[PDB]
Amino acid sequence: ASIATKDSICSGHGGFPSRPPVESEPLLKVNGVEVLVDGKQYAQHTDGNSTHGGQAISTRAWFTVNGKGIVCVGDPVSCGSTVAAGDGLVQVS
Repeated sequence: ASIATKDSICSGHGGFPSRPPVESEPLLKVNGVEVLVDGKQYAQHTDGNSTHGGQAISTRAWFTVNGKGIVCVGDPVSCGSTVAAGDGLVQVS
């Protein structure tokens, strides 16, 4: 799974459009883009009826930096969306 960074836009869900994440970890930088970790929030999006946020949920909890699980491409979000893209430099399996 490709590593998801701070600029990795989301895939969106339902009537709520896509959005980028706003938080990251400075301790690890890949190609100058800091890494995305658990507990970090996506921007808000709305379907015109209600506003949804989003929190990443890692599926590779074995590998942690700063003691928190690392999020990659394909992991669902607390708002129902999913990771859409990642950097091909690093792959985790």
